[PDB]
Amino acid sequence: ICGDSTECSNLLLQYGSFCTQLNRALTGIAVEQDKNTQEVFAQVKQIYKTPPIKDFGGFNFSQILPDPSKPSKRSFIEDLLFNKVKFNGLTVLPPLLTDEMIAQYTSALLAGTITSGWTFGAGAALQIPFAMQMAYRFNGIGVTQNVLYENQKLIANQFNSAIGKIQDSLSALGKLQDVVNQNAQALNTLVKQLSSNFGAISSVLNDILSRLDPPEAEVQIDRLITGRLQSLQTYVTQQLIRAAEIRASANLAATKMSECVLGQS
Amino acid sequence: EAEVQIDRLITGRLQSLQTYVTQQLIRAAEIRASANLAATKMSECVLGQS
Amino acid sequence: ICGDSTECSNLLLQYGSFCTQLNRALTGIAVEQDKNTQEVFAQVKQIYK
Amino acid sequence: ETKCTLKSFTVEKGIYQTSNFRVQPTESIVRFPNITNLCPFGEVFNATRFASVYAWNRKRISNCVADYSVLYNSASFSTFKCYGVSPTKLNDLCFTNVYADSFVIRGDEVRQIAPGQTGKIADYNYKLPDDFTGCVIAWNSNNLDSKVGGNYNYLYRLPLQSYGFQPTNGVGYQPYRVVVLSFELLHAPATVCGPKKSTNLVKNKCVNFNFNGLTGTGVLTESNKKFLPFQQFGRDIADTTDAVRDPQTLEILDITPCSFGGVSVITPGTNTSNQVAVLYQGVNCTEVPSNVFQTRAGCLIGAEHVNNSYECDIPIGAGICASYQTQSIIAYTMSLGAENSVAYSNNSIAIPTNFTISVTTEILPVSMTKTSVDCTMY
Amino acid sequence: AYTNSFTRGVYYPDKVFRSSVLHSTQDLFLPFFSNVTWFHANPVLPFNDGVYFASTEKSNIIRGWIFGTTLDSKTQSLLIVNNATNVVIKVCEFQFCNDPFLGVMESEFRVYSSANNCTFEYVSKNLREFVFKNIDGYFKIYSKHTPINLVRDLPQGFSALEPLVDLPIGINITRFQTLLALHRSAYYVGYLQPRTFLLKYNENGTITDAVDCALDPLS
Ligand SMILES: *[C@@H]1O[C@H](CO)[C@@H](O[C@@H]2O[C@H](CO)[C@@H](O)[C@H](O)[C@H]2NC(C)=O)[C@H](O)[C@H]1NC(C)=O
Ligand SMILES: *[C@@H]1O[C@H](CO)[C@@H](O[C@@H]2O[C@H](CO)[C@@H](O)[C@H](O)[C@H]2NC(C)=O)[C@H](O)[C@H]1NC(C)=O
Ligand SMILES: *[C@@H]1O[C@H](CO)[C@@H](O[C@@H]2O[C@H](CO)[C@@H](O)[C@H](O)[C@H]2NC(C)=O)[C@H](O)[C@H]1NC(C)=O
Ligand SMILES: *[C@@H]1O[C@H](CO)[C@@H](O[C@@H]2O[C@H](CO)[C@@H](O)[C@H](O)[C@H]2NC(C)=O)[C@H](O)[C@H]1NC(C)=O
Ligand SMILES: *[C@@H]1O[C@H](CO)[C@@H](O)[C@H](O)[C@H]1NC(C)=O
Ligand SMILES: *[C@@H]1O[C@H](CO)[C@@H](O)[C@H](O)[C@H]1NC(C)=O
Ligand SMILES: *[C@@H]1O[C@H](CO)[C@@H](O)[C@H](O)[C@H]1NC(C)=O
Ligand SMILES: *[C@@H]1O[C@H](CO)[C@@H](O)[C@H](O)[C@H]1NC(C)=O
Ligand SMILES: *[C@@H]1O[C@H](CO)[C@@H](O)[C@H](O)[C@H]1NC(C)=O
Ligand SMILES: *[C@@H]1O[C@H](CO)[C@@H](O)[C@H](O)[C@H]1NC(C)=O
Ligand SMILES: *[C@@H]1O[C@H](CO)[C@@H](O)[C@H](O)[C@H]1NC(C)=O
Ligand SMILES: *[C@@H]1O[C@H](CO)[C@@H](O)[C@H](O)[C@H]1NC(C)=O
Repeated sequence: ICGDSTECSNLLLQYGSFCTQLNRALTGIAVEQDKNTQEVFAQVKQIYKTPPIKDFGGFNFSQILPDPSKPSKRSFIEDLLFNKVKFNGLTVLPPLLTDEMIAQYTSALLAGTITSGWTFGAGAALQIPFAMQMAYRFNGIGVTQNVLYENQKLIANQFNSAIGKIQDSLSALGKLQDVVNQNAQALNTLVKQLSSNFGAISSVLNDILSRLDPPEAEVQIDRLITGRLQSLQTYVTQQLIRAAEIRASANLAATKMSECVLGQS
Repeated sequence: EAEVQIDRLITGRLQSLQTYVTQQLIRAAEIRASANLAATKMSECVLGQS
Repeated sequence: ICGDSTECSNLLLQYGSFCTQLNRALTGIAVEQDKNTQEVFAQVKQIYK
Repeated sequence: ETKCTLKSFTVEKGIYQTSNFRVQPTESIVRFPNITNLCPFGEVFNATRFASVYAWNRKRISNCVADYSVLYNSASFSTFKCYGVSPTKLNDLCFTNVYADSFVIRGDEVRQIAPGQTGKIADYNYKLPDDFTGCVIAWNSNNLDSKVGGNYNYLYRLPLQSYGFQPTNGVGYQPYRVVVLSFELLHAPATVCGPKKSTNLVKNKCVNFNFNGLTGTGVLTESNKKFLPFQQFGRDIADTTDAVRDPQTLEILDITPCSFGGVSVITPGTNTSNQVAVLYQGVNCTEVPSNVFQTRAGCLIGAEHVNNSYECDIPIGAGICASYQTQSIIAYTMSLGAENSVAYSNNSIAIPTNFTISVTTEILPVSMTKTSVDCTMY
Repeated sequence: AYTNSFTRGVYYPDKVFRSSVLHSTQDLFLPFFSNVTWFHANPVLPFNDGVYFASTEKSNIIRGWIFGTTLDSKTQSLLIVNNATNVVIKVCEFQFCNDPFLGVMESEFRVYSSANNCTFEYVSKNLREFVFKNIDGYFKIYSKHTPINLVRDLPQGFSALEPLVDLPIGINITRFQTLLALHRSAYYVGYLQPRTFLLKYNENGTITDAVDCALDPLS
C-alpha cells in the first residue's frame, strides 16, 4: 500500500487490523501447501531399495526406476516430465521438501511395490517373486492364475511395449501448466494495479506529496489507499478460493496413492 | 457536517462486516467436506467392512 | 456500471483492470459448467441400442 | 517480540513471524545534466554604453540556462528588489520569456522604478504594471557616465531635457544604471529556467537516487545491455524501471530492488528455555545488521549446523529443520525415514506366523458455531 | 493518384529502452493499408492531426516543408529549409509566395519575402519518411532514411521511425506545404488517427513488427 512513504503509514494505521487479517490468510495457505505434499508422498515408513539384479520375470522397469548417473537421481520419465512444465512487498517462499526428496519418496514407493506387492502398505514388507505377485493380481480380477503362467512372455512383452509408448506419447501436462499460469497471471494484475490513481491526481505517492500541502494531500492519499487495499483484498480472496480447489485435488491424489499403488482396487 | 463523518464510519464498518461474511463462507465450505467424509466413514467403516 | 455513457466510462478507467478481472472470473465458471456435464454423461464410447 | 506479537506470556513451540528487516539508505545522490548555454548576461550587465531613459532598451532573453545567483550575490548592486518572487527561489523556477530593459537615471529616481509610483520618470518615461513579476537591479555608475563639463547625452522626457552629469555631484545626482528583469509566462510549453547541479554517483549500495527526473531507491550496478542512442531508461514486464542511463557519462546501469524480507523467531517454547533463533527470510546473510548459517530459505542466526539427520521438529524450509537438542538449537536436513532392505529373489517368500490386533483413532470436525449478526445494530 | 501503404508510419512512442515485449500502445498512428495521396513533380494541404510523409529520389528535389495556419503575416508560422549547405529551421512571421520554391549560377529561394519578429532561429534511390506532430506547444518530428532499390515508387515492408527533434514553439498549425528545387540548367501524404497497436520489440530494443488492432477480426 504505502511503500516507503511515511505520510501513508500513519493514515493506514487508521483502518484497524485489515492488514493483519490478510497476512494471516496468506500464511495459512502457505502452510497448507506443505501438508498437501506430505499427505500425497510421505506415505511410507522406510526408504526401500531395489536389489542390484533385475530378474523380474521378464518385466522391465528401467524407464521408471531412478537414474544413478544424475545429481537429482530422477528416472527417465521423471526427467521428461520436468522439461515440459523481488518486488513491492511480494515474496516467494521455498517448499519444505526439495524435489530430490520427492523423487526419493517416489522411488521407495516403487521399490516397495515391485518387491513386496501390497504387503508393505499394511505392515512389514514381505518379499514375493514378481510373477507370483502378478498371478495373485490376476486372481483379483477373476482370471484363473494359470492364464498368467502359460502366457508370461507375451504378457511381459505387452507391458514392455505399453511402457515404451508412454515416452513417445510424452516426448498432456496442461493441468499442471494451468495452475502456474493462473497464479502468475493473478500476481501480475496486483502489480499492475499500482499504477492507477483511483481518482486522485496521480498514482505515485511522491508527486502527490511534493505538489500539495498536507491538508490537501491527505485527501488524495486516502483515495490511493482505498484503491490499493481493495486490490489486495480481491487478490487474497481469490487465492483462498483457488487453494481450496488444489486441496480437493491433493486429497484425491492421496486416496489414489493409497488405493491404486498400495493395493488393488 | 456530521453526515460526512458518519459516512466514513459506515463505509468502514460495512467493509469489515462483509469481509467477515466472506471468510465464513469459505470456512464453512471446508467444514462441509469434512462432514461429508465423516458420513462416508460412518457408512463404510462402522456399518460395513471396508 | 455506466450503461452507454462516455462520461462515466472514462472515469471507470481510473480503477484499472477491475472489469477485466470480473469478466475473466465469470467466464471461467461458464466453461466449468460444460465440463461438469461432459464428465457425468459422456462416459460411453458407442451409442448402444 | 514474539510474546508481544502473540499477545501472551506463554508461547508454545512453533515458528512465528515477528517483524521485518529493511536495510537503510544513506545520503541522497542527485544526478543531472551539464550546462552549456548558461546565458551570457555579461552583455546587458556589462555594456560599454547604456541606453537613454526615454528610449530604454529591450532585450528578450530566451531559451537558455539562467543563473540568477551570480547576480544575487555579486554584492556590486546597490539595489536588488524582487517583487513577484523572492530572489533565492529564482534558480529553481522556469518561465516562458525573460525580458531585460536597460537605461540610466539619476540616483534618487531609482525609487520610481517600482509598481505603483508617480513622478516624471514613472509617469512618462517608463511605467511598470501594477502586478509586476520580475526584479529590479540598479548600481551606481558615476565614473563611466559622468564627464567633466557635463555629459549632455542622457536625456529624459518631461519635450526633452538632459541630465548634465558632472563628476563632482553629490550622491543622488550621479548616474545610476538600471536593469529591469521581467519574467513572463504566456501559454507555451516551456522555456528558460534556473540551473541544475548533480551530486556524485556511487554503486553497490542501497541508495536514494534521482536521474534527471527519475526518482527511486535501490542498488546501482554496471550493466551490459545496450539501449538505442535516444533511450533513457529501461522497463520490465509489469512496468517497473530496471535500468537507467547516466546523463553525464552515458552508461547503462541496472537498478536492483534493495534486499528485504520477513523475520521469524524459532523458539523451543518458554516452558523449556528462553533461547531463540532468528530467520531473515531470503536475505543474504552478509547484510543482516556466533552462529550464522546460510539456507536456501534465508539467513539463520543462533542455531548451529550439525551433520546428523533427525526427524523434522520445527520446519525451516527447503529440507532444513531445527530442534532444541544439542541445550540449544541446530540445523540440518530432515530424514525421510528409516531404511528397509527387502531380500528379494526369484524364488523366496516371507509368510507371517503371528498377528497383532491394533486400534487407532481418527478425529473429524462435523460442525461449527451458528452465529447471527444484526447489520443495523452493528 | 492514390496509393496503398502496407505497414508504414510506425514510430517509437517515446524513450525508455525495451526488448522482446509485445507492448501495447494507444497513440496517433497511420492505420495499416491506408489511402495515401500521390503527388508528382505543390499545393497547400491540411494538417488536422499529424502527418506521414515519404519521398523518393537520388537528387534532392524535396527541400523541406512550411507549416502554420495562414502561411503569411498577421500570424506566426514555422519554416524548415535545406539549401545545398544544411538544414535551417526558423520561426518568424513571414510573407510566403503562394507558389514558393527555390531554383538551381545555382541561385534560389523565391520562397518568402518577409522575416519579421523571429522568435526562434537555427542554422548549421532513397526513401525518406517523416512523421510530424504537434502537441502541447511542442512540434515533434520523427524520421527514417531507408534505401530503396527502386527510384520513385512506394515500396512494401516494415521500418520504425526514430525521434529527431523537439521544438517548444507554441505555434498553432492548420496547414502545410512543400518546397522543391526547380529545373533551370514523387511524394505522399498520410494522416494520423488515434489507434491502438501491438509492437514487437527485439532483444536489442528495436521494433521489428506490429499489429494494428482494428483492421480485422484476426488482429
Ligand atoms: C529395458 O528396456 C530398455 C528400453 O527402453 C532397454 O534399453 C534399450 O535396449 C536397446 C536394445 O535392447 C538399446 O538399443 C537401447 O539403446 C537401450 N536404451 C537404453 C539403454 O537407454 C533395456 O535394455 C531393457 N532392459 C533389459 C534388462 O533388457
Ligand atoms: C562583467 O564582467 C566583469 C569582468 O569579466 C565581471 O567582473 C568580475 O567579478 C568577479 C566577482 O565580483 C570578480 O572576481 C572578477 O575579478 C571580476 N572581473 C575582473 C576582470 O576582475 C562581472 O562579474 C561581470 N558582470 C556580471 C553581471 O556578470
Ligand atoms: C559533462 O561534463 C563533464 C565534465 O564537466 C564531461 O566529462 C568529460 O568526459 C570526457 C570523456 O569523453 C573526459 O575525457 C573528460 O576529461 C571529462 N571531463 C572532466 C572534467 O572530467 C562529460 O563528458 C560531459 N557530459 C557529456 C555528455 O559529454
Ligand atoms: C504370538 O504373539 C503373542 C504376543 O502377541 C505371543 O503371546 C505372548 O507370549 C509371551 C511368551 O509366552 C507372553 O509373555 C505374553 O504374555 C503373550 N502375550 C499375550 C497377549 O498373551 C504368542 O506366544 C505368539 N505365538 C507364537 C506361535 O509365536
Ligand atoms: C510445561 O511446564 C509444566 C510445569 O512447569 C511441566 O509439567 C511440563 O512438562 C512442561 N511442558 C513441556 C513441554 O516441557
Ligand atoms: C551473498 O553475497 C556474497 C558476496 O557476493 C556471495 O558470495 C554469496 O554467494 C551471496 N549469497 C548467496 C546465497 O549466494
Ligand atoms: C560434515 O561433513 C562434511 C563432509 O564433507 C565435512 O566437510 C564437514 O566439516 C562436516 N561438518 C561438521 C560441522 O563437522
Ligand atoms: C481513396 O479515396 C478516394 C476518395 O474518392 C477513392 O476514390 C479511392 O478509390 C480510394 N483509394 C483506395 C485505395 O481505396
Ligand atoms: C542556406 O540558407 C540559409 C537560410 O537563411 C542561409 O542562412 C545560409 O547562408 C544559406 N547558405 C549559404 C551558403 O549561404
Ligand atoms: C511584430 O511585427 C509587427 C510589424 O513589424 C510589429 O508591429 C509588432 O510589434 C511585432 N510584434 C511584437 C511583439 O513586437
Ligand atoms: C489556436 O487556435 C485556437 C482556435 O480555436 C485558439 O483558441 C487557440 O488559443 C490557439 N492556440 C493558442 C496557443 O493560442
Ligand atoms: C542486435 O540484434 C541482433 C539480432 O537480433 C544480434 O545478433 C546482435 O548481437 C544485436 N546487437 C548488435 C548488433 O549490436
